Amino acid sequence: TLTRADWEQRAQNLKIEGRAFIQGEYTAAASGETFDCISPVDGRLLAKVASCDAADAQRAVESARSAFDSGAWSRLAPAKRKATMIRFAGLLEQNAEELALLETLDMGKPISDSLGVDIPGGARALSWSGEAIDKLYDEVAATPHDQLGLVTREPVGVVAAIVPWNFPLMMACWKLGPALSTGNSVVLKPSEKSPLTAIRIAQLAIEAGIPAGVLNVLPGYGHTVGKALALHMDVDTVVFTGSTKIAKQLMIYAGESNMKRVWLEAGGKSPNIVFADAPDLQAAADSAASAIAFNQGEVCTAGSRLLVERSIKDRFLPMVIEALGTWKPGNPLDPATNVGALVDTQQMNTVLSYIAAGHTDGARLVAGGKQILQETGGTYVEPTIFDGVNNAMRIAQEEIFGPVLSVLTFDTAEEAIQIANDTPYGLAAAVWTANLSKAHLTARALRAGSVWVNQYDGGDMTAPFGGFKQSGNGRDKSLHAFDKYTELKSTWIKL
Amino acid sequence: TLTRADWEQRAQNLKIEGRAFIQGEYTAAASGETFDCISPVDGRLLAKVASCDAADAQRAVESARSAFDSGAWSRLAPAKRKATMIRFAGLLEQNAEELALLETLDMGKPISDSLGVDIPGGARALSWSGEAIDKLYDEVAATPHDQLGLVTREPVGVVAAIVPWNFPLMMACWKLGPALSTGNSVVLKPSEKSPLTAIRIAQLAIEAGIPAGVLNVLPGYGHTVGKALALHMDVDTVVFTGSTKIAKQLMIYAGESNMKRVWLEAGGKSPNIVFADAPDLQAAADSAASAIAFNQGEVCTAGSRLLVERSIKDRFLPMVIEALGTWKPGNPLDPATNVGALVDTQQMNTVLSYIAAGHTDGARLVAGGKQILQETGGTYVEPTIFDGVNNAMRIAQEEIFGPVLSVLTFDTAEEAIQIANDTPYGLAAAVWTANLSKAHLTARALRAGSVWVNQYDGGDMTAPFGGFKQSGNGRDKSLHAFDKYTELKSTWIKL
Amino acid sequence: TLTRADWEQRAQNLKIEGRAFIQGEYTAAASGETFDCISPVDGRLLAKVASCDAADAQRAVESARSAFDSGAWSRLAPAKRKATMIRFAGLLEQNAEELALLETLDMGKPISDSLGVDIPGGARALSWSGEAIDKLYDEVAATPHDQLGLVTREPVGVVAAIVPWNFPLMMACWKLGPALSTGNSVVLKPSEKSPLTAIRIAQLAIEAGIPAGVLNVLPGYGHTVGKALALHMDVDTVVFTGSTKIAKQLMIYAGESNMKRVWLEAGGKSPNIVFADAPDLQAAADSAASAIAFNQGEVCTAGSRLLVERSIKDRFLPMVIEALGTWKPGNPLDPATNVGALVDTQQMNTVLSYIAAGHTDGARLVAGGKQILQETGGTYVEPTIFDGVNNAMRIAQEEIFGPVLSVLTFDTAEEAIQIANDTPYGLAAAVWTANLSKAHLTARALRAGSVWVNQYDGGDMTAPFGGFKQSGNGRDKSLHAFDKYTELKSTWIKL
Amino acid sequence: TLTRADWEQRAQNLKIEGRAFIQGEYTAAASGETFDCISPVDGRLLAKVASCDAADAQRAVESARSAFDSGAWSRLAPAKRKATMIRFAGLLEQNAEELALLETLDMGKPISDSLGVDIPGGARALSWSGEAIDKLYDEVAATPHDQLGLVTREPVGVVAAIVPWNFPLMMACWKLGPALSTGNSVVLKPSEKSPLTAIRIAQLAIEAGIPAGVLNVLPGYGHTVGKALALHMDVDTVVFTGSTKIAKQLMIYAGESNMKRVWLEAGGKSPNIVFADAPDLQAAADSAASAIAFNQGEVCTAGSRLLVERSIKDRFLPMVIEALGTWKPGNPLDPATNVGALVDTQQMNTVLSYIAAGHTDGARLVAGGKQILQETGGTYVEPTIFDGVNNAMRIAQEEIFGPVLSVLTFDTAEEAIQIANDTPYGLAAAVWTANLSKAHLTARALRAGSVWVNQYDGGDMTAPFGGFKQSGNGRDKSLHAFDKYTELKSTWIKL
Ligand SMILES: NC(=O)c1ccc[n+]([C@@H]2O[C@H](COP(=O)([O-])OP(=O)(O)OC[C@H]3O[C@@H](n4cnc5c(N)ncnc54)[C@H](O)[C@@H]3O)[C@@H](O)[C@H]2O)c1
Ligand SMILES: O=C(O)Cc1c[nH]c2ccccc12
Repeated sequence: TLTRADWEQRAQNLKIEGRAFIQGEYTAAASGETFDCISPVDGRLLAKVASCDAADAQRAVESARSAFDSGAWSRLAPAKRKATMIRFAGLLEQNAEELALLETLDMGKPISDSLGVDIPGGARALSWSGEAIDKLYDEVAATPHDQLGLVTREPVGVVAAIVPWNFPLMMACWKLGPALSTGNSVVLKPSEKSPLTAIRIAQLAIEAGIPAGVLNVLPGYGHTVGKALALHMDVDTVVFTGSTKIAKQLMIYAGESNMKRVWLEAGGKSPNIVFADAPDLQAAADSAASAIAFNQGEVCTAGSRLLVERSIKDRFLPMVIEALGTWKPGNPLDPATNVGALVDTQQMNTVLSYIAAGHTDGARLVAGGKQILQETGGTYVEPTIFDGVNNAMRIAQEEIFGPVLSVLTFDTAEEAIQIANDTPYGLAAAVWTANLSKAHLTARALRAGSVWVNQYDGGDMTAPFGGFKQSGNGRDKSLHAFDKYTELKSTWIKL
Repeated sequence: TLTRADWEQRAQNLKIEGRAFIQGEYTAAASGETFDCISPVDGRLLAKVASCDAADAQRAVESARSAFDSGAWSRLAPAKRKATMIRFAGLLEQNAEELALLETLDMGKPISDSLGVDIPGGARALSWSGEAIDKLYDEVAATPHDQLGLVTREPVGVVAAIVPWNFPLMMACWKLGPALSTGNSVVLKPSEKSPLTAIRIAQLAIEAGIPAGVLNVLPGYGHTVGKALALHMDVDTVVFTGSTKIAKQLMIYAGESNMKRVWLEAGGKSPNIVFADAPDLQAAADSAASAIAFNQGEVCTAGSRLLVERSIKDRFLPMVIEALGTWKPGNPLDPATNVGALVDTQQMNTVLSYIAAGHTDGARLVAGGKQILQETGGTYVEPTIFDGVNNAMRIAQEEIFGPVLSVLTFDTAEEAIQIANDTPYGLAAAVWTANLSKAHLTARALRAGSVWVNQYDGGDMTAPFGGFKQSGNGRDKSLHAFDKYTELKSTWIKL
Repeated sequence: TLTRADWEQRAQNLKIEGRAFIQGEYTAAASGETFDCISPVDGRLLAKVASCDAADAQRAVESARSAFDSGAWSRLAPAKRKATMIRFAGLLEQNAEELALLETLDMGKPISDSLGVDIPGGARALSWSGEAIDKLYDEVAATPHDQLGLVTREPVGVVAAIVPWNFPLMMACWKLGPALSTGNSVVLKPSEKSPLTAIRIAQLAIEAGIPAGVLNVLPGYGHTVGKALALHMDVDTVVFTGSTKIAKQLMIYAGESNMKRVWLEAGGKSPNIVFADAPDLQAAADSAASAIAFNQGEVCTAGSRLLVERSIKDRFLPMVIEALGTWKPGNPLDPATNVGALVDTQQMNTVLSYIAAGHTDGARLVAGGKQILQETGGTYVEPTIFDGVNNAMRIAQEEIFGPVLSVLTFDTAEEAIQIANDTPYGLAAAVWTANLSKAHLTARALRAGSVWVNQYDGGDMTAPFGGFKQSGNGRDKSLHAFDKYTELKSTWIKL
Repeated sequence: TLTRADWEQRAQNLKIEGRAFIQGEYTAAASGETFDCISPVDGRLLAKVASCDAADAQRAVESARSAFDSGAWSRLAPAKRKATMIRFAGLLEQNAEELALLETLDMGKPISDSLGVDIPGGARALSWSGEAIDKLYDEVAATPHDQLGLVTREPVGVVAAIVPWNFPLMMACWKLGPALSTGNSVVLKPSEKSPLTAIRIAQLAIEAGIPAGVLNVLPGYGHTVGKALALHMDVDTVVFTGSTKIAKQLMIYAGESNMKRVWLEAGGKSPNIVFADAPDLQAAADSAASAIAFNQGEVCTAGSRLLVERSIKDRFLPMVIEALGTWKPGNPLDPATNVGALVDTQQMNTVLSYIAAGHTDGARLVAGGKQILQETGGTYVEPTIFDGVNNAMRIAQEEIFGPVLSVLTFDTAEEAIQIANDTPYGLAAAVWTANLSKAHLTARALRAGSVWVNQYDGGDMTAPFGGFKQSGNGRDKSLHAFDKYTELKSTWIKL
C-alpha cells in the first residue's frame, strides 16, 4: 500500500497527455490553441490541454459517422463487443494507479477515493454494460397467423457525451458503457476542469480493441466545442451530466438544430429524512455526515437537506456534528485524507458565498463555516452545518455543491414529505424508519429517481439513476441506460 | 347501412358543442373569444369554438394538478382504471355515428373512413391501453441479502397533449390511452382545424367515470394556448404530433421553461421499395396507390416516395396508375366516397404549389395534377403521380401532405437503401420481395420506426409507432407508449 | 337481493344438465352409465351424471386433437381469441345466479360465497387471461449480423385439466383461462363430487364463440376417466389441482405413458405467523379466524397452523376464539349463512377423526369440536381450535381440510421460521409484524409459493399461485400460468 | 499447435483421478468398490473409478443440503457469485489441454473437437450463466395503493444433475452454469461411460471459490447411484440429459418419492428439410453430411432424417455422398482426425444392428455401412447413408445415435411438414429455402424446440435448447434455463 511520499513521487514522475483524440490518434486542436490544466492540490501546472472548437467537433463527428457506417463496431457480433468492453474495463484496472492519480491531481479528490471508488466504479460500469449486451432480448408481438411482428432496437449512430468534473472518469464510463456496448460511435467531451482521465483512456480503448473513430475525445470549453456538438446536424443523440441551467440550454440547441435526442442528468437538493423510529440513529448520523462531506460535497445526490423529526432533533444533531468532525480536509495525495480540495477558486468562492447567505437569511452556524489551509496554495473548506433552516431559505432551495448541510425539522410524516418534495429538483432522497408501512408509503410519495431506505447513497450497477423534474430525464446504470442509445423499430412482415 | 341522404340529414340535425372543458364542465374561454369552425365539405359554419389562451392553460393546469394530487384517478386501483378506460372506449363506439360525422364535417375525410377507421381506431387505443394496465410488471433487482432493490414506474403528473388535424380523434386517443391509463391528468389541445371530436369526448370521459379535472380540453390556436402549455412551469410532460417545425419549437419551449419531458411524432417522407421479385405485384400496385391516396394523402406515413427496381418499372408503373384511378375525390358525406376534401384552401394551395414544383424540377406528370369539383365550394385535388423523379428534387425531399406520389428507380438493393435513407425523416418504410435474406437485411438497413414487408400501413396496437431522426422521438401504441407518461424510481432498502 | 325462500324456490325450479360434452354436443357416456349427484345441503338428488371412462377419454381427445389441428381456435388471431374469452367470462356473469346455485347445491358452500366469490373469481380468471393474450411478447436474441434468432411460444396442443371439488368453477377457470387463451384444446375433468358447473359452462363456451371440440368436459371418477386422460398417449399436458397423493400418481402415469408435461397444485399446511408487534391485533385475530373457517376450512391455503409469539399468546388466543364464534354453520341456501355444509359424510368423518386425534396427541380443545345440525340430513361441523399444539402432532403435520385450527407458540423469529418450514408442504404462509426488516426477512425465509404480510388470503389475478415442495409445481394466475400451456421454440435463421 | 506425437506423449503422462468428490474432498465410495474406466481409443485402462451407490447419494445430499442452508453460496451476493462462476470458467480454459485429453480418452471423440468445441463450449456455459446473474430482474405487480406485490425467484435447494456420455463436460456445464449461478447446491452424476472430466472439474470448482459441499460429484452406474438420487426424499429437483426411456423412469421415481421437479432432455430424430429453392445447395450438402457425421453422429440433434424435395434429389444426393466422404474415422489423438471412435462395443453393436435393419426393412445402402479399423483395438464405423427410406422404417422412427443417415423425399411443403412431425420426438429440425414466406411458415409448423433455417446446428448461449413431446421438457442455455433451478414466490404486503 502506497504512502504519501510514494504518491508525491509518482505525481512528479507522470508524463501527462493533453491532446485531443480523433480517428485513433492524439491531435492538437485545429487552431493549435491550448488551455492550462491547473491542479487544485497546490496550483502546479499539469499540462497544456488542447482547446477544441467547432472545427474539431466537425472532424470528430465525420470520424464518428464514418466509423459507425463501416460497421467495424456497430455490426460487430454482440459477444465480441462484450469481450472488448470487458478488456477495456480490465485496462482501466490495470492502469488504476496512474488514472487515480490523474483524477486527484486534476480536480482535487482524495487519492484513496480516486483509487477505491472512482476507478473501480468506472471499470464496473464498462464491464457490467459489456456483460449485459447478449443478455438483452428484443420482442416478437402477438399477431395474426399471416403476420410476423418484430420489435427491435438499433443503435442511434453518433452520440455526443458531455460530462462534468466531480467524478470525471466514472461519469464518463456511465455514458460510455451503454453507448459503446450498443454499437454507437461516441464523441466524449470532458469538463475543462478535469480533462485528463478522458484524454488518457482514449488510448486504452484502442488497446482494448475499440476501432479507430468509435471513441473520440475533445477537451475544451463548454461554450465552444460543447455547444458545437450539441448544435451539430449529424449528432443523433446528446447525453449530458451537469448543471440544470446548461441542461436546459441543450434542449434549446437540439430544437435549433436537428431535433437530436436529449438526455439529461442535472442538479439535486436531496432530502435525507430521519424519523424518530430509525432503527439505528448512530448509523443515520454517520451516513448523514458522509452524505454531505464525501467528495467535498461535490456530489449531486449530496444529502444537503437533512430533515429530522423534532422529537429526536436535540439528541440527533450533536451526533451529526460529532460524526462530521471526523471528515477533515487535508493533502489529497495523502492516503489518510478523507476530504480533499474543492475543484478551483471559482467553486470555492461560490461555496463561501452560500455560507455567507446562510448567515444572511437567518440560519444558525453550528459547525465549520470557513476556508482553511490557505498556505498550501490550494482550495479547501471545512464541512459546514446550518441549523434552524426553513425550506424557503436560499441554502435550502439552491444547490451549493460544497460540503454545506442544511438542517430542517418536522413533526408529521405528511409534513416531511411536503418539505422533501418542495423543490424544483428530484434526483434522490432517503428515509430512515423501522416501520414497514411508513417506509414504503413515504418512499412511494417522494418525487425522486432514487429513494434510499435506512441507508444513504445506495444501489449498484443494477439500479437506474437519474432525476424527476428539473434533475433531468432518462437514467444511467442498469439495463434502462441502454434505451438512451437505441431506437425502436417495428418490422411488420406479411407472410 | 346509412345512405348519403341519411348522413346529410344527420349532419343538418347535429347540435355541436364548441366550448372548452375544464374541471368537469364546459366553459367559455376566459376572454370570451371564439373562432369559426368551418366545414371543408361545403363551407358551412359548424360552431363558434372557444379560443383559449394562456389564462385558460393556467386554469386547466391548476385543475389537472389538483386532480392528480387528490389521488382520485392517480391512486385508483389498476383494475378500476382498466374498467373505466374500457367503458370510455365503449362510449366512443356507442356514439360512433355522431363522432364520425363530427370528424368528417370538421376536416373533410370520407364518412366511411371516419366510421370504419378513425372511431374504431380511437376506441381500440383506449381499450387496449386500459386492458394492459394490470398486465404490466415493474422490477426487483438482484441485490445482496441485506438489500431489497425495487425499480418501479410512477405517473409524471400533468401531461399536455397537442395533436394535429389529419386523424383528430385517433391521434388524441393514441395519447389519452396510455397517459390516462398510467394515472396522469391530461390537458388536451386539439388542432384549431379540427377541435370538435376532442371537445365532444371530454363529456364521454366523465360519463365513463374519469374524475373531474383529470381530462381537460382546450381548443384554440397553437401559438396561443398551445405555446402556453409547452411553456408552462407546472406541466411535467408534453407529447406532440404534428409538423417537424413545431416539434423543434417545443424542445426550445421546454428548455426555456422547466425542462419538461418532450415527446415528438413529426413529419415523414416514407419510401415504398418494390423489388422485381415482389411476390404479388398487383397487391404491391394496389398498396402503392392506397399508400398515397388514402385520407387524401394527408397521412404522416404516406408512401410518398415509390422506389421501383428498373427492370420491372415499365410493367409496374401502369399498374400503379390504374390502381390510383379507383381513388376518386367526392362528397365526404357519401358513403361510397373513398377520397374526401383537403382540410382547407391553404392546404390545397400548398399541394398545387408542390405539383407545380414537380413540373419545374423536371419530373414527368403521368396522372392527375389538377384541382377538381370547384363548384361544390369545397377543396378537392386529383391523386397525382410524377415519374422520373430524382431524390434531390423538392417533391422527393419535402413532405407534401397531399395525394402526390414521386416515382424513383434503382438497380441494386444497396442503391435502394441509399435513396430510402437519404432524407431527414424516418417515420416508416416498406419493402416488397419474396426473398428471405433480402427482406430482413433490407428491413434492418432502413432507418425508420416502422418497416412494412410485403404490405403497407401494417401493425396494430401491439406495434410501437414513431420516428428516427427528425420524424420524432418515442413511440405511440404498444406497451412502449406507457414509458412516455411515467418516471423510473429506484427504491433501495437496507434490511 | 334474494332471500332464503327465493333461493329455495330457484333450487326447486332448476333443470340440471348431467351429460358429458364432446365436439359441441352434450352426450351420454359410451357405456350409458351414470352416477348419482347428491346435494350435501339436505340430500336431494340433483342429477344422474354421465360416468365417463377410457372410451370417452379417447373420443374427447380425438375431438380435441382435430379441433387443434384445424386451427379454428389455435390459429385464430390473438385479438379475436381475447374478445371470445371476455365474452365467455361475460356469460358466466350473465348466468351468475344459476351457476352459484349449482355450486352451492353440488358441494354445500354458502350461496353468498358462491355468488360473491366463486363466480366472479372464475369470470375474472377467464377475462384477465383473455385481456393478456395480445399484451404478451416473445423474444429476439442478440445475434451476429447474419443471424436472426427468434424465441417464441406455441400452444402444446391437447391439455387435460383435472380439478377438485372445493372451488369447482373457480379452479376450472384458473386452468381454462390461460390454457384456452394460448390456443389449446382442453379436456376438462371435474371432480365426481362437483361435476355440475363444469358441465354447465361447456355450453356457455360454445355460445361465447369457442369452436366445437376445443373445450370438452368429461364427468366421472378419478380412477376411471381421470386416469385414462393422464395415461393417454396423445395428451400433451396434464394440469392438476387436488391431493398430494394423486398429484404424485399423475407423475407416475406420465412416466408410464408418453412423458406428457405434468403441472401440479397439491395440498398445504400453511402457517399463519403472528408476532407481538403486529400492527393491528384485531385484524390479525379476525383474519386468523377467517383463514380457518372460510369455505368450511376446505381451502388448500387455509391458515391451519397459527404460530403466535408467546408474549402475546394469552391476549391473542381469546381474540381468535371470539372471532371464530361469528363463523356459524347453517343452511347454505340462506344468504345470511357464512359457513356451509361439508361436502359429504366421508369428509365429515375425516374431520371428526382428526379432532379425535387432536385430543389423543395431547392438544387442548378450546373451541368447537363437535358435529351439529344432524337433524337437517346434512353434514355440518363447528369451527374448532386446539391450543398447546406441538408441530410433531398429527393435527399439525397432516392436512385436515376441515375447520380445525392448530395453535403453536414460539419465542424468536428464527424459531417461528423453523416451525413454519417444518412440513412437506409449501403452498402459502403469512407474517404479521409492523417491522420493516422482520417482515421482509421472515417472508424471504419462508419456503412457500405465496407469502402474505399483515393480511391473509391476499393477491389477485396478478399474483402467481402455487407450491414449493410437495404442494406442487408451476403457478396458476398471472402471466406465469401461460407457460404451462406453451412450448418454447428457438428459430435461428441464417441471412 | 500440438502434434499426434505430442498428444500421445501427454496421454501417457496423465495421472487420472478416479474418486468421487464430497464436501470438498475426493473420496472412495463407501463400499470401496470401483469400475474400470476403459478407453475406446485402443482399449487401455485409464483409471479405477469409484462406483457410488445409495449410501454415497445420502452423504452427498446431506452435504449439499447443509451447504445450501449455511448460505455460504446460496446467500452470497449476486456479483460475487458472478465473479466466482467466471473464474470457474477461466480455470476450465486454463486447464483445457488436460480436460480435452481426458474427454477424448474417456469416450473417443477427436482431440481437435474436444479442444475446439467441448471445452470452450463448457466454459462459455459457465461464464455466460455467471454473467447473467445480476442482469436478471424479478417483478413488482400492479396493485392497489395499500398493497405491495412482489414476485421473486429463489433457488430450489438441492439439485441432482444426471448427464450422458456424448458431450460429458459440455452437458455437465449446461446444467452447472444456471444451477450454481442461481445459488443451488448440485450433486452431479456423470455417465459411467465418461466420468473423468466431471471428476476432474470438482477440484477446479473449489479452486474458483465454490464452497465445500456446493458441488459434489458421484461417478457410478445409472441403476445404482443415479436411481438413488432420483428417488431421494431431500433432492428438490432433478435435471436429466439422456435417453427417452430413462427420462420417463425419472418421472416415475419422482412420483414414488417426493414429487421433486423433473426436467428432461431426451432423444431426437431431427428432420433436415432441403427445398429445391435452397439458396446454396453446396452449403446444404456440406451441412447435411456434417449434421450426421460430426461427433460420430452421437448427437441428439443429429440430422438423421434428410428430407429432400424430389426435383433436386438426383442432383443433391451425390453432393451429400461426396461431402460425407471427407469425414473419415481415424486415431482420435491425431489432430487431423475429424471422426473418432464410438464410445464402446455396446454402442457400436447397436449401430451395426441398425445398419442391418436398414437393409432388412428395404432401404438402399449408398454409402459406408461397415465397421472399420478393427486392428486398433478400438471401435469405429464408417459414416453411412441409406436412400429410398420411408418414414415408417425402423431407421426412420428410432434414434440410432451413430453416423447413419436416412434419406426421404417429398414433393410439397405440406408433405415435408407431415413427414417431419411424424415422430414421437421434437428436439430439432432444419429448413433450407430462399423464400421468405415458406421459410417462416414451415419453421412455425415444425414441432421442435430448435428450428434452424438455411443452416444446421445453429444458436449459441442465447438460444434455449430442448424438446417438444418425448424429446423432453424445459430448456438448457439462455436465461430460460435458470427457471429450472428456481421457485416463484408471490409476497403480498398490506401497507
Ligand atoms: N448524475 C447527475 O445527475 C450528476 C452527476 C454529477 C454532477 N451533476 C451536476 O453537475 C454539476 C457539476 O458542475 P459543472 O460545472 O460541471 O456543470 P456545468 O453544467 O457547468 O458543466 C458540465 C459540462 O457541460 C459543459 N458545458 C458548459 N456549458 C456548455 C454549453 N453552453 N454547451 C454545451 N456544453 C456546455 C461543460 O464544459 C461540462 O463539460 C452540478 O450541478 C451537479 O449537480 C449531476
Ligand atoms: O400517424 C398517422 O398519420 C395515422 C396513421 C398511421 N398509421 C395508420 C393506420 C390506419 C389509420 C391511421 C394511421
